[PDB]
Amino acid sequence: GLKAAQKTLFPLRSIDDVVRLFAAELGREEPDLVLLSLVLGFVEHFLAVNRVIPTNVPELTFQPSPAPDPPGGLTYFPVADLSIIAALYARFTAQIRGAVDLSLYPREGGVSSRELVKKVSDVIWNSLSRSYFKDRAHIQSLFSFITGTKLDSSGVAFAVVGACQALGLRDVHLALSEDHAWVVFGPNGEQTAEVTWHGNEDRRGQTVNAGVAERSWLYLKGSYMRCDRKMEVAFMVCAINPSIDLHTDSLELLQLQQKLLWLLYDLGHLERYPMALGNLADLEELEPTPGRPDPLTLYHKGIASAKTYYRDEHIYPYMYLAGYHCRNRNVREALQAWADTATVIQDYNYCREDEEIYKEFFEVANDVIPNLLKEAASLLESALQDPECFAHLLRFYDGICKWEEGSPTPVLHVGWATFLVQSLGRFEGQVRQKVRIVSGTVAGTARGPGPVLTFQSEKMKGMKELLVATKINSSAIKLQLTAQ
Ligand SMILES: CCN(C(=O)c1cc(F)ccc1Oc1nncnc1N1CCC2(C1)CN([C@H](CCCN(C)CCOC)C(C)C)C2)C(C)C
Ligand code: NA
Repeated sequence: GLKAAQKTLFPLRSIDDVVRLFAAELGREEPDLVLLSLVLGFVEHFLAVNRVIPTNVPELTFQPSPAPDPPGGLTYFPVADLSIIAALYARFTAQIRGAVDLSLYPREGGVSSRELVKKVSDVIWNSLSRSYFKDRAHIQSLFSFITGTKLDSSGVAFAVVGACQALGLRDVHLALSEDHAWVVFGPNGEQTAEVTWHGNEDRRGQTVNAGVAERSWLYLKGSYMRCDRKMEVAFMVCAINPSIDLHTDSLELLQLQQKLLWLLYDLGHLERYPMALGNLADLEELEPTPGRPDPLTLYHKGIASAKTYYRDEHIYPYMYLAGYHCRNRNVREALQAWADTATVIQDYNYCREDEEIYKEFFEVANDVIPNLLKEAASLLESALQDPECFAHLLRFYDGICKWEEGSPTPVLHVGWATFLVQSLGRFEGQVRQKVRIVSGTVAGTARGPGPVLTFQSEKMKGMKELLVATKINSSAIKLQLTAQ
């Protein structure tokens, strides 16, 4: 049951028609997330999941339009009928409102009870069909939910907040960290309740307090994102996955996203959203929008956003930057940024379901850095002659030992140790000996009338003068890395 203001915006014959729809909804008081998420789901289906166009199907129709050179020729965008999307929309509303009874739960001064929210979660929980033995992609949107009843972990949380909007509940909102989503609610908006899975132990109906308390990356020591309705649109925008298969991405779904991120950027709703500022910078690198800022400019906004709004406890802000440096073959600035990545992670404790960030750290230490160094060593006969890199490298390994400290699980093992020695070896003994490790002479500075380094970790302190030697001790370091 949409408004006539919404209905006249259709049909969506192009990306610009979608971008237009999204702009109009942002200007309204409560943006219709259900509508918007369906539109993203619809278009993505044809643009990525099932590109083949049917024969004897009057319901659907496509719009020809020139494609850019070198490719040239035309491209056929799926025209969103109002008749199609109106039906889908009304099924969801009828499903949710048919499933629940709002007049039972007396929201005394608009107070949605924890009782009430657990029901809405359970309505989404009982109707879904989970892809267990396969990792299905493109199962994020309410299109996927209404059509196939398949949703990824994060999409379940989003689906609840959709239903909460479908029942007029303004106070229920999507919470998320860098790799997990739940719901945030209350009068002052400080309740937490799990509404999904992660990878595992099924725990819905609980607060996220124990997660915060144990200093795990998945919950960010409390410094996670609380979304207003406008930020929830930026999430569904970010959830667009253009990949047809492993190595190919759809150009239309790129442009669609890249355009839609800029719109939000202008309206100001990427201000408290670091990961979105990185994704737009990643897109700018691939295809730079004409008359717009640079990736670096956009990456540094995401860093400051995390520093100001999120207590400088986010990790990906720095990794976004180092990757750009890495793909540009600027070896000094990349390690520097990976050392800054270590600065944040040192003050965590590695718990079991912080799986995703380990994988990223592992790849830097054991694939990307040695790749860059193998390039650098071949390029030499320089960043290897430049002693500033080795100070950054040691501080990157420093934070991972410190990360590991205070955990129930070990981080480092023999597999890691090989590449440390390989990377250590890439710098000459003349270069590495110049670095000075000190405790500190005097604290502070005052207004009156070689390069320094400092380890926080026990392990790097344990091998202080082993790292600085003339000839490398490959056997001894491997052992001293691992400990109880
Ligand atoms: C990406 C899907 N997604 C989640 O995985 C997710 C789901 C949740 F529940 C919570 C958070 C979540 O993470 C993100 N939340 N908001 C925005 N983006 C998220 N992504 C997570 C992975 C991501 C962004 C990309 N990662 C970076 C790599 C970028 C590499 N690029 C593409 C290369 C460019 O080369 C030209 C970092 C490793 C640096 C961070 C959300 C959007 C539904
Ligand atoms: Na630690």
